[PDB]
Amino acid sequence: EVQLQQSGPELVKPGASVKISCKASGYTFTDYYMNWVKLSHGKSLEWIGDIVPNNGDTTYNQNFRGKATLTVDKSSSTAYMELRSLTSEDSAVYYCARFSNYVYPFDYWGQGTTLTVSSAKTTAPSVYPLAPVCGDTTGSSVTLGCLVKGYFPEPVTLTWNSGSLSSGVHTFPAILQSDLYTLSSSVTVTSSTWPSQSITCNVAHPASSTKVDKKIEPRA
Amino acid sequence: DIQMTQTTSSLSASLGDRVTISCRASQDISNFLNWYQQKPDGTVKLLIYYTSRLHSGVPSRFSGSGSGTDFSLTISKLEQEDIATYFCQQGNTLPLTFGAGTKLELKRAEAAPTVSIFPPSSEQLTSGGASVVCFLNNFYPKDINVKWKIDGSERQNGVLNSWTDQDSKDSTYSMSSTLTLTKDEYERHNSYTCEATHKTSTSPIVKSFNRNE
Repeated sequence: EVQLQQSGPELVKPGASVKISCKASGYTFTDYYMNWVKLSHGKSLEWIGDIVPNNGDTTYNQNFRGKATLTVDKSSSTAYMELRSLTSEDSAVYYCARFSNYVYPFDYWGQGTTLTVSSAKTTAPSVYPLAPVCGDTTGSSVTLGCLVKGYFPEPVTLTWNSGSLSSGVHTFPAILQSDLYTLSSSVTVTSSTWPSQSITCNVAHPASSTKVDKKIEPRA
Repeated sequence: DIQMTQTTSSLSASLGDRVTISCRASQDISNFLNWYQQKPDGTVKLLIYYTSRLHSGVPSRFSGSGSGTDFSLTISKLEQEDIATYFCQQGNTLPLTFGAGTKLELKRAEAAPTVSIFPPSSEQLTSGGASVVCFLNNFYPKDINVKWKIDGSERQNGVLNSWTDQDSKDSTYSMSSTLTLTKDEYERHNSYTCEATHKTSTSPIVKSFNRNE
C-alpha cells in the first residue's frame, strides 16, 4: 500500500523553471531515500538524483547537476524537484521512486509527471469527420475516420460513440506539424451499420477545456 | 559510468513461450542488478531485484539470472499481460544507470493491410486547409511503406505517418498517413492516390479518388 502521489502535467516555455512534487504515504518517509528518474524516448530511463529526507542531503547524477534541484518537506512527506533553464530536451516523464540505499532497487514508483517544454500556445483542435469517398463502401465493412488537427499541448482523448464503439478502432499517436499536434483515428464497422446508424467521433482536449462531438455524415 | 546494454530492443514471441531478455554491464556490477516493467499507461513496477530475487506480488513465471557483466530476465510462460517494456538497472556504482529497454511483442500470421483513402472534409476545405488521409489497417508484420501520388508525381513533403502499437486484440499493426496541402494546392491538382507496399504482396494496394467526381 506504499503510494507515491506526483503532481500533474506541466507545459512551460523554454528557459523557464518548473517544480514538481511527490507525496509519499504508507511508510516511514525518513527511512528511505527519495529518487527522481527521467523517461524520455530518446534517452530512455535516467537516474537524476536522490535525497535524504531527514537532513536534505542530496546526491546527483553529474549529468543533471545544475538542471535539477531536489528538496524535501519531511513534515508533509513530500519530495520536490525543481528543473531549471528548460529546453525541449527536458520534455519527458519524470518519476519519483524510493530506495533504502542506492545498492537496493527502486521498489515503488510514482505515477509519473509529464513535462512539455515548448513555445507553442495552448490551442483547441479542429475536428474533421472523414467519411468514405462518395462511392464507398464497396464491400462488407466500411471504415470511417476522425482527423484531429492543430492542438496543443498533448493529450487529447478520443472515443467513438462515447466509447460504446470500441472494437475495430485504431487511434494513432499524435505527431507535430507546424508545431501543433495532429492525431487521427479510424473505426471499421459492417456496411449494414453505417450510415444507417449514427457514428460520432468524441474528442476532448483538457488543456483548452474543449469537447467536440463530430457526427460522421455521408459526403454530399 | 557503467553502461547497461540491452542489445535486443524488441523481441517477438508467442503466448506460452519461454522468453529471455539479455542485459550486459560495461564492468562488473556483482549482483546489484534490478529489472523493471513499463506499460503504456506509464506504470513502472519492480519485478526482480539483486539479480534473481522476486519482488512481492510478482508472478513466479518471472526469474532472473547472471553475475558480473552478463544478466538475463526470463518469463517461463509468456502471458498477455507481460506484453510490455523491460529495463535492467545497475546499483553497484553511482550514478545509477539503466538499459535502454526491451519491448515484447506477439507473433501472428501475416495479414494484408486494409486500405482506405479520405479526401479533405468539406469542413476543412471551408477553413482553408486540405489534408488527405490514408489508413493502412490491421496488417502484420509491422514494416510497411506508403507512397502518395499527386497527378502521378510522388509526394513526400507534407506527408506524416503514425503507427499504432501492436493491437491488444488481434496482434496486428495499423498506420495512418496524412498528406497536408494548402487548399490552393489541393484544388490545383486532380488525382490523389495512396499506395501500400507490404510483404504480403508484390503488388501495391492502391486506393484513389479524383478530388470531386
